[PDB]
Amino acid sequence: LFAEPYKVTSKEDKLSSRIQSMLGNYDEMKDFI
Amino acid sequence: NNKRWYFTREQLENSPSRRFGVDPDKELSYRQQAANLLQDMGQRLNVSQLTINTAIVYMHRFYMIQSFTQFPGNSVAPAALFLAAKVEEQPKKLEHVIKVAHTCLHPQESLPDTRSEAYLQQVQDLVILESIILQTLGFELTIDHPHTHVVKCTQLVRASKDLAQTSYFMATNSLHLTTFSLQYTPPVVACVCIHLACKWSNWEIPVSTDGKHWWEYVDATVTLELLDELTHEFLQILEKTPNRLKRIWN
Amino acid sequence: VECPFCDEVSKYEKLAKIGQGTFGEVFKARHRKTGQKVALKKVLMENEKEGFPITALREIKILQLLKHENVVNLIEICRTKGSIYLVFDFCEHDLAGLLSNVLVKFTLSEIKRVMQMLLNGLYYIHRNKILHRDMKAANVLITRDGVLKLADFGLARAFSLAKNSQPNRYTNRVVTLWYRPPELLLGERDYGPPIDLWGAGCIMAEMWTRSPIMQGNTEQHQLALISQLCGSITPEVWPNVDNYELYEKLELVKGQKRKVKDRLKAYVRDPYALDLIDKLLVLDPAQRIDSDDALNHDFFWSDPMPSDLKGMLST
Ligand SMILES: Nc1ncnc2c1ncn2[C@@H]1O[C@H](COP(=O)(O)O)[C@@H](O)[C@H]1O
Repeated sequence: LFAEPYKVTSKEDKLSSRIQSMLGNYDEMKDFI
Repeated sequence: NNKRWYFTREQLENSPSRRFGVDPDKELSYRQQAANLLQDMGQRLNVSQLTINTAIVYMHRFYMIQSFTQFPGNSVAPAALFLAAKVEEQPKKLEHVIKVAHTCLHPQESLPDTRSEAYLQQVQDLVILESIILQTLGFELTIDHPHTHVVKCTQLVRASKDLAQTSYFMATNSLHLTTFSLQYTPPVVACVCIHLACKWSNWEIPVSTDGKHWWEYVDATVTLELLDELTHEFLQILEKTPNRLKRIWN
Repeated sequence: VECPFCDEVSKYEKLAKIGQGTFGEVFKARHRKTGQKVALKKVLMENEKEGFPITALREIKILQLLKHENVVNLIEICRTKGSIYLVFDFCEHDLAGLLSNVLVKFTLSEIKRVMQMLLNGLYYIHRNKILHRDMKAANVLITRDGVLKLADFGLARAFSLAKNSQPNRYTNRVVTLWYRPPELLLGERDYGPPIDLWGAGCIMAEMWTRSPIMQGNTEQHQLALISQLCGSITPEVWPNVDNYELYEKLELVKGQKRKVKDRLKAYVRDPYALDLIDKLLVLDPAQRIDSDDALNHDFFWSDPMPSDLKGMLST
């Protein structure tokens, strides 16, 4: 029913950019979540 | 009744604590500390996240009626957790909680005598406060959390542990650092947490094979504006928090 | 001290103590402004050891969940200025009191209606993953208008079917002795809805016998009375009953045949009635009829059809 989520191209978004700063880098903090 | 424990920004601004001259940001801070304390105690008492979550919601709701002036967050949190533990069928002995509360609030002093006066007094102060919480909440103890909806959804859209665990993580964070539990229904908050985890993690959920966006399988009111609007509000609330070592740490 | 969502019980006027209770426990009352008849149940706090009774929190959580025509209705929760009361919609009668009253007469058609409401009520609670765990005539209420209601959820808990790898370990010593199913007397902790329906069977028989059919004095005497009525407890009729630690450690009569129908025949007579009872009082909980099947059993769909109770309750 649902295709599998896919890694989007590096976001040029203003939201994705802001989030990367408000929470830190995902690939770095990922292993702690 | 349905819209009883949900408030507008006006109602949140005009809180009981505001009535006694507490900065909006200072009240937000008080809540964040109570949650942090609830989370700490919870992990020590060894209760599930669900138990903590509930206690946190009890707390958020408690302070839409009572003031931080009249009720310290450090007195209420233990009582709230004590109550939540019973409600969620993970009851912890009254002694156990008061001790653990001391371990968190006073890592210094010797665990007071269990036969002394100042202690027996704490046992009553907590039991009393539990009773006040119950009355303040109108004995409405059954809480619905975003986590339930987050899981059911990430299951549906075949998310990786990577993404699923991050969404779940964001859910817990929303209870800690924001008052979304007082503003938006759990299903909506779940969508915000997923949408956020996706942006952060760079995953994108396709449209289903029935031409319906993933959030439509969680809540029929959610739109992409709302997801952007609430994600914005979320990030905004985070920006205002003092040390964001609170996010990634506990 | 603001408290908008918990009203003072003063709003009701107390009229009487109901059921020769224990103390100032349950009162019949009326709203001072609307005249609404209610029943106030004071939350007992003799066991003040561990704060507000967790066992009471349980009851309230469940009462607030269960909203159905044949389940007692929790209106609200009131305080004093401390004590706490659970406020219910008043119910004039209770099945125990009715069957104790010699002047009360139940027609076959009316007994059908009673059992039908009772079973429809059980279907609802089990559907919402709840176990009553204290079935008995005393806990079956009926209103003046003839609507049956299940009551006393102070013993009830929620139940899950998960996780298919580890069984649930619930409180074993539950349900009044006289209404307790065999599986519980044998020491079962992984049980479910079937325990409530065994109770329903005991109650259905009471509708005719007018008294609890199996009044034991000890857990094992109860098991003995069950054997005398339902037949001996053997793996042949209850597969994998050997696994109960107590199956061997309990002196169990070995020769007993099944006498359920033969014994109640004198009281009941109607074949369909005897049959449904025979299916409710089944030793093997896995082979015991459930709520849904019971409600579609011929008993409820053969003459005389079930009828309302209003008329029969004025006497
Ligand atoms: N409407 C009522 N009238 C009289 N007694 C009631 C009523 N509802 C509940 N009770 C009694 O209150 C106790 C708790 O009932 P429950 O709320 O079902 O746990 C039991 O002893 C019931 O028989």
